[PDB]
Amino acid sequence: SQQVDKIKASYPLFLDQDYKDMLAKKRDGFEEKYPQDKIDEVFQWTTTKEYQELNFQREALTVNPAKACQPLGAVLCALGFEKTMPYVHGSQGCVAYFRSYFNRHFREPVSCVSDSMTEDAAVFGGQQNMKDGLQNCKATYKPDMIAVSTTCMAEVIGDDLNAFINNSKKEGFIPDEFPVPFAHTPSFVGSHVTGWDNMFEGIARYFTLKSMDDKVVGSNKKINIVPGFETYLGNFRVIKRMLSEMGVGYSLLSDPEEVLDTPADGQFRMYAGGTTQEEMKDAPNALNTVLLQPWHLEKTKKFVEGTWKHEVPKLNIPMGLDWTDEFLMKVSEISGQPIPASLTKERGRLVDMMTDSHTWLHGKRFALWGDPDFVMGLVKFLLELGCEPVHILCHNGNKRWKKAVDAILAASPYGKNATVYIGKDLWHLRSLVFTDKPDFMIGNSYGKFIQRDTLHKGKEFEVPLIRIGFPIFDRHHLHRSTTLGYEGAMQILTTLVNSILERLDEETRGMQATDYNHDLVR
Amino acid sequence: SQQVDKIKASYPLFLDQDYKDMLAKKRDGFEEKYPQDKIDEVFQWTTTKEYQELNFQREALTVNPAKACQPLGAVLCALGFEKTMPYVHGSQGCVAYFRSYFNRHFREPVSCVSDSMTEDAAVFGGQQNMKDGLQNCKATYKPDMIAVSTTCMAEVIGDDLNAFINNSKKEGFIPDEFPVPFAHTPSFVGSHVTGWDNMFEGIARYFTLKSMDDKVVGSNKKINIVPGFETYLGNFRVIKRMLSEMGVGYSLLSDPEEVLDTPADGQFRMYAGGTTQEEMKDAPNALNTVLLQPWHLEKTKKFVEGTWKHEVPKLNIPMGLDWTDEFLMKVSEISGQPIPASLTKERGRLVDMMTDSHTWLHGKRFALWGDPDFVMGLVKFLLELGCEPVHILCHNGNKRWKKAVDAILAASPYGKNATVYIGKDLWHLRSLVFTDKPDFMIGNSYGKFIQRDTLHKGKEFEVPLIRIGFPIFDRHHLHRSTTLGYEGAMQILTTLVNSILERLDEETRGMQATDYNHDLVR
Amino acid sequence: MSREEVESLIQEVLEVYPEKARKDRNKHLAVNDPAVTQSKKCIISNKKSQPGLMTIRGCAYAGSKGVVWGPIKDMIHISHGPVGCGQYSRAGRRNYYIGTTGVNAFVTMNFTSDFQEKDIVFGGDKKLAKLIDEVETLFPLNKGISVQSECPIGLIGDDIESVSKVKGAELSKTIVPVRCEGFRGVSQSLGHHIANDAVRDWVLGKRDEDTTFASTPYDVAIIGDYNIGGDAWSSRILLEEMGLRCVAQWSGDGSISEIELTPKVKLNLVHCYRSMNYISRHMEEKYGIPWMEYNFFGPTKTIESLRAIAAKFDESIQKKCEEVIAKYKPEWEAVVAKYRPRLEGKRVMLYIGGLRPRHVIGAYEDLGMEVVGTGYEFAHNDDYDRTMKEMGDSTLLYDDVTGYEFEEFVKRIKPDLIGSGIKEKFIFQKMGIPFREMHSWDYSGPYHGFDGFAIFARDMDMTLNNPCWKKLQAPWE
Amino acid sequence: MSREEVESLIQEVLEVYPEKARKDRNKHLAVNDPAVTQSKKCIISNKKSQPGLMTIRGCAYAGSKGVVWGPIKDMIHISHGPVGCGQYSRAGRRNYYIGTTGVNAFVTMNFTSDFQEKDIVFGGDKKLAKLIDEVETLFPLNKGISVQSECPIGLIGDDIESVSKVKGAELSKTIVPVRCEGFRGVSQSLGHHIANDAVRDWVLGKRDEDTTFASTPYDVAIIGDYNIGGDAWSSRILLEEMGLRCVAQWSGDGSISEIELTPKVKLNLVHCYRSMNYISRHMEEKYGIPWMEYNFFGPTKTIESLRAIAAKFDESIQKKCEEVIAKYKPEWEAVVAKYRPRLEGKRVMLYIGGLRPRHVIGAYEDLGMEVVGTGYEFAHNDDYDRTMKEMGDSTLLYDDVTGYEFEEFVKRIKPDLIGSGIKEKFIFQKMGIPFREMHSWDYSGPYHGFDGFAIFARDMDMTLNNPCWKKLQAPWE
Ligand code: CLF
Ligand code: CLF
Ligand SMILES: [Ca+2]
Ligand SMILES: [Ca+2]
Repeated sequence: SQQVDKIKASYPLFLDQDYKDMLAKKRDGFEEKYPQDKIDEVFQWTTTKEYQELNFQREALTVNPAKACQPLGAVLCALGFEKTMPYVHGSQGCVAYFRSYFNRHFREPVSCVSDSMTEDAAVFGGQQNMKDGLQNCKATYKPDMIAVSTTCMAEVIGDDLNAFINNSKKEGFIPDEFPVPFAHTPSFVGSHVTGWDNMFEGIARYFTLKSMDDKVVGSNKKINIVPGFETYLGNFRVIKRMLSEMGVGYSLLSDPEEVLDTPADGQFRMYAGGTTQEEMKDAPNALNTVLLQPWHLEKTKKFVEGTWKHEVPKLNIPMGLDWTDEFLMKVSEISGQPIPASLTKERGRLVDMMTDSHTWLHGKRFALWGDPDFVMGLVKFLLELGCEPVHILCHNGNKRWKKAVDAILAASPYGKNATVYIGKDLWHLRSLVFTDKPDFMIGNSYGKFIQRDTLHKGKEFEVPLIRIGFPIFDRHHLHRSTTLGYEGAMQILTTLVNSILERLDEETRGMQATDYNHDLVR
Repeated sequence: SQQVDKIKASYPLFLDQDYKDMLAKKRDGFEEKYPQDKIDEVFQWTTTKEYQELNFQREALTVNPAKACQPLGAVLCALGFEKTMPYVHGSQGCVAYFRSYFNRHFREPVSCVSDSMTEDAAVFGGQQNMKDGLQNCKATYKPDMIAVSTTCMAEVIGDDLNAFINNSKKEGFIPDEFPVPFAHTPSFVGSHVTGWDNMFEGIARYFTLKSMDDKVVGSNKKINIVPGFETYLGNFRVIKRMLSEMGVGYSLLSDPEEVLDTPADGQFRMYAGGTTQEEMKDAPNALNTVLLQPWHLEKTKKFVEGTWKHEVPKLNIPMGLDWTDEFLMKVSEISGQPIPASLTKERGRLVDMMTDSHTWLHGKRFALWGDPDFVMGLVKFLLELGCEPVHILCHNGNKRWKKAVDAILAASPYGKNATVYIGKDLWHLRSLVFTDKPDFMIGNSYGKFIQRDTLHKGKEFEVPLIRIGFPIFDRHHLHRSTTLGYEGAMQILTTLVNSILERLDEETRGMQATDYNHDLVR
Repeated sequence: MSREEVESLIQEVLEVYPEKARKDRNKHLAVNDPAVTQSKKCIISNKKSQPGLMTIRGCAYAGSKGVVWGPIKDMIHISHGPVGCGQYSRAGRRNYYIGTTGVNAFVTMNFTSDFQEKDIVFGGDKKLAKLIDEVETLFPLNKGISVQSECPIGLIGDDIESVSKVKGAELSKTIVPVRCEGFRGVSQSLGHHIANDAVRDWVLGKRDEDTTFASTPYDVAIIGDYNIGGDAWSSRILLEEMGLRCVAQWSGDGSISEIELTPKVKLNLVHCYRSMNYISRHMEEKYGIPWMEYNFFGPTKTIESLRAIAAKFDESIQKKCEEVIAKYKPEWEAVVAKYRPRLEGKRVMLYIGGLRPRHVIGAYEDLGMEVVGTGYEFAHNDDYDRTMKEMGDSTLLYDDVTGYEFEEFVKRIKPDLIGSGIKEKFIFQKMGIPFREMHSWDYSGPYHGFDGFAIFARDMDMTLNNPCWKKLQAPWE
Repeated sequence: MSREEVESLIQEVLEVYPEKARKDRNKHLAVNDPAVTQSKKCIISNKKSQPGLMTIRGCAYAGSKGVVWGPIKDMIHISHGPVGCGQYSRAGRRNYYIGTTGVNAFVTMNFTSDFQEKDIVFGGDKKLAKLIDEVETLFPLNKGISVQSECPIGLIGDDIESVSKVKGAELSKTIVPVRCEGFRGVSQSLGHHIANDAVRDWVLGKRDEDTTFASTPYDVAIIGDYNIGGDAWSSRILLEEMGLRCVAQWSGDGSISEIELTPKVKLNLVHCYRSMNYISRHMEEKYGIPWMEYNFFGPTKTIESLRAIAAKFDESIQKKCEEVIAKYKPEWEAVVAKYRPRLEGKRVMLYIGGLRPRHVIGAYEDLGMEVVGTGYEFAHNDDYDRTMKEMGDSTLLYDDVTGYEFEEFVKRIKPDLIGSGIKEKFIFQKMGIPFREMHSWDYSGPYHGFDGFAIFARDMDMTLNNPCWKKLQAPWE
């Protein structure tokens, strides 16, 4: 039933007595469901150390991964170039998913084409798909550039992108000088971040490899900035803002901030802003190139060093106080611009906030996950805040990275109870937050399921999620936030401290029971 | 008892069995406590329509006010001026309270002196207090200006500030030319917002009344902006940002944002930034004066119109979409500057967020309170979002203001179920949120006791608090937020929609009960 | 718009395309004529998508794993292949269920073999057998396992059928191999078919020799309701109120046991024809169970469907039918009285998958709205045959519409509301056209049945009449 | 720093003041000499604050309402006068209690007569009488009312005593008029005295003829513990483990009944001498109850205190005293072993109200810290008498310190840690000096007793040794 003045959606419609009765009847008559006592027994077993040991011996099964496949990252990388259509060679089912994944995180349009290879292409491959695909894309959506990646079907069949694109131009399907950079992006190698690196190095190589003869390091008086896979709009913004405040000439290579935040003003803009072709062509003339996320920009770094001959500085992601300091000092050194009064003040406002908030943060225990650069920056900042990052999970991490993070933990008394996990998933993390319970989780929306699982054991075992990362699907407009620089640190600090105080307010809201500690002032 | 590796503070120390037993014994032995059944009977009664009717018949008793006294506002106004010491003539107990109130909200130093009048001053008055106080303050803290307000002892005994300050100068306690603007700020008239208006009008009179002959309206090609009582740093910042982006010459008259956000860099800065004496002196030369919070700037308005001859436009606080648009268009008309493409895009980004979030906002019911201008801006934006502002409380509101809010409600289908209350307090609001339950409260930290109360009746009756206003004492760094302009609208939209989604997550977190609606994507 | 204008709109839009694509797309765009009962005279469908034109379609894996198998709540479904497919499709579809997730129910979990290069080079069958044992250890209350092939599986010549038979025999567990690799077919559609054939071959026959279940004359199953936002629950309640016994729901909130009991029913009630007609035909062939199509969108269709279903039984059910209709009459009447004045005359364009582009039209008409354009991602001509009579004359039909086409149709037709998917939504909102998600119900619903209609009406109103749509023009432009 | 050096710092700092202020402030700053037991030879206290110098002191209302009366949980305390005082003091002080707020307990609420101009001009006595009726209607389980006068009450010549006596008689209710107007005295201190005299005159004598209370030889009352973050409860627990019966707590978590039962006890245990020596003297004069000062900050003082208190009773209590001390021995030893190596040698400067500036020194010394300056807002010379023996030779004392003086003293002395109030905190954090709130305990605590010492040690360590303090200097300056 419904009452027209107070219509009930699924929640709480299905809590009405008639629906409850119907669902009980369905279960009893036809579901052959395990008895509740046995469900409870098994649940309780999944919370144990014994279960965690079996869980950590997995070799073949992955449950609730914390990574995606290469071409997702290639797509994002391509979107950051002016009037560029991302174009994934292979199966269309992939592109439907890439667009939807990003649509749900950015609450924005996400433009990407496929060339719709079918089973028929197993015989000779997708050369005709490429030929008609490029011609059709160019005519229909009028991009200035098509940046080509691959789905796993095209990789297994072994389609030669380079030859297929060259044959498309030879046969007149697209113009000879129309830019079609490409990268192979096998989903069965690394993760989405690797796809970003591959796509970027493809585009770099496209615009610079054959024209190196007239280039002179430093001649354009700028610094190239390569952001990597980045899903906070605030992160592209804050880098540009800081550099501008310093009077540093710079080129941000892959800049989707405009195309991922177009105004709702009565027209759809398929393209907005982005790195220009003129910027990529001129990039070898910069003083140097800075990689904001070096742990997934290794291929880019080899090309920038080997071909552009830039001496890429050894810089950590600019997250937290120390690493934002180091970034600004490196940029100052390269550019010869001093750090201005405005950033020095912003730095001190962050430090003020840290002094204001340190007592609530101190000794707070966190589980966290994400991509390698993001996770190590968060780990670093947590140590700066006197927090304990006890469970550090990076599903797409590698051994070298883990050694780097282990060193960071070793250089801090706050690292003493921390373990770094690589190749492990959120079902592994679930066990850790039961057996060695932290105060909070810092993670993406997939974390909500671990929070639900912990609450089910009991309120005193619940581990609340703090949503920082990618993807975030169950909150609105957090993709507008910032994690980098002093601004990002301020944002993270504020989010953490207020998560702590919100949970304390919940635990002390009990009239005549726990409300003796329900203080007005904290 | 304590275990040294997991030390317990008050929560949860006092939940140990030995403390529980001891407190039971204290209660039963010596407290002569009302039986629990009787406490539950009375509690339940305080939730009823019958109790509400009695509650709303109060004439003499105020319970949990949502306003403060005039001098608090005078102090905040004063702090907004370059190297200015707020100086409250009268009782020192008052200044200790003002300082700590603002200290707790901004988590910053708050500099303010008293001249420590005692009982003895009821014979003579506090002329000697003023002479030594001005002399002492000037020598010790070396301000460039002392801005004088009053405590209720000084108002009741009838000290003539004007004569006292003149006699101070006549007898050489401070130089004749040293600026000592003043205002009478009786705590028993109006509220803290009245204090702000009184103090600003005083400072404006001080600098302009007697030098009007040489002033020419429009000669400096600026617009004066008067912010009124404003405790969000983001609000001073967004106004200056938008006006700079527009290329509009402006003077922000009372600007405490620097002194309320000094860096923690190894030195204490008692003064920072603020409106200059030059700016105040030259303010009559502006094209016009815009009042951001007209409902507590009525005396300022009479002065600016009557003496400066500015045609102060009829603008609402620039909150939400329509009123930010109106503000920008008026500023464009006065200044002759077009609204630039940056602000046009920002506007479209807020509209985009509105379209993205509208389904979760639609029809959500709010109780809210605050100062009049803030409250009407919040009401306006809530209607723009398709929300229902059902309980609108302004303790310090007046009848004219209420008529203005009633008109705003009458002009929207979303205003149909809304009532505006003036002169009523949070004990009145507590009744309303029991008898006509809204979805949330939007209010200051005092609202957390109403949320506790509602939860005690039951989880299904709990009304979560969404902290927007002043003071906010139980969360950190919220005073850095924005509520004005498109940026402020974005911040509020985001807070609201995510408050709705966080609550929905909590109600749907129950395994095999409500978790059928625990969606990953919202 | 007249037949001549709409034909002229189709020709102007197709002008942008190279000749090959123009010639193809012309065949998938048509001006409705409700006289026509052979859609193959008017439009072609279920063909390959044109490369590079930004189709909205998915793949076979989405149609098998995400649509048919994924919702079965007490089985573990393995996304077999690399990490991508399983991750993007993890809990995107609101196929609601009652269970204890990670313990007796697994729907919103993502189990995967996360293929690495060595699995591609040397094969994944050894990994699959080891994955099955690991599943058995860590998820002991699973009542069965399905293996949902991603693109590489069949490309590299893996034999999941053999692994399924050997491991299934070893553990006495139903382990279903599904060859739904994304390179198969042209869309989600072939995934349906594959997935139905897998149910048939490995699950449905399990109880052919078992005589223990106690049947009644009023036993039905709901076939092709995936319980989006609880749609199947708000259908099932009506069917039981009418005196039927709903033995199974395929596959929303579905269990393997209720799938195994389905061959015991008297009548199969098909909601989604496109996805489940295959198994419905099989069960009529093999068990003699008749099936019928129904529609529970909006009061007109629900009433018509309840009456049609009841007519298959006896007078006691037809009687209870009229009791149900009488019970909800004031409820849906109150919904129409409130919302129809707010929506009357408003014009809608729809684009969805294989059923709802036609099935929801009656619901819109019950609020006085007009569907002026509709189309399907992957429907067949038998779907379009069922559409031409539901749509008005001179309305616009589009099959496998391109992003480009859809934007240009909308710019000309200027509908009051669009109902499509997540890849469309944010485009049209920027254009100032109210948009409702007609897949996920925009995190709302159910929309099925009488209780659904109220929610649907609420939702169309809250979006179409939202104050935000008045604000897209800056008052200085 | 040497005695000569500290003397020269005092003289440098005073160079800034006009002659009148300079001459005054010279009398309120001293270099400690622990030999000296008459502090009136070395420092002046409890005088008026010099105008314009940014004293940290509050008023008599804060001393009465905020401090003595406010914590009494089952009475309603009216802030009588305009709205400000009751609003700024609302829930600012962490005087913890068990109760059902708004129903039987009222501590964190703000009841006010919210004077308007008509109340100033024509008087508030009629309003007070109406307020009292309204309180009785809406808060029926209140067990009494206090009227806490703000500045205007006495100035306009209202007669709250009359209203209290007439309404008290009419309603058979304890209504306590308190003349704690902020213009009285020079600080919080006179407000204590006034508040004590109000307890004496209107509450304490109520059971003078009542012989029904079942007294025992071991009955004590905790006098002057306001239960900041639970401080009184972590004191009470130890007293009762020693075999004592804590009949009353004045006034943290205090009830009106336990105040009225206090004349029935055997011994009054005074923590805060400054605020409640007046009522303690009175109870010895009238009831013959002895009182003694004690200190429960840190293990050394707590053990000494437990042993001194037990020595007042018999062998049974002295025996339980040693049992308690043996029980907690391992716990505070473990705290010391963990935190003293982290804090040893660190130098602290304190500025607080009327007791803690000397009472916490022992606790600091139990962690190997040195208190190198201390002072008080509103202490009398009898407090300084008790201080000079507790501080080291050549340490800095300051009475009613100015903002300016405190800053300049800190710049020269460079303590490792400062413990003071909220008006001080953010100044010192900016200067890069670790700061702990020693009124509110920085929202932490309790700090009293053995359980309190663990938290105290945790707290000094987490702040003094926090990583943030190394970060104030940008690496490029
Ligand atoms: S058609 Fe094929 S089955 Fe369909 S969804 Fe596409 S892969 Fe999967 Fe792709 S998203 Fe990445 S590139 Fe492979 S792992 Fe998967
Ligand atoms: S010493 Fe006096 S009693 Fe003490 S606190 Fe001051 S008034 Fe109060 Fe003041 S804060 Fe405002 S101006 Fe009056 S209402 Fe009150
Ligand atoms: Ca958007
Ligand atoms: Ca601060």
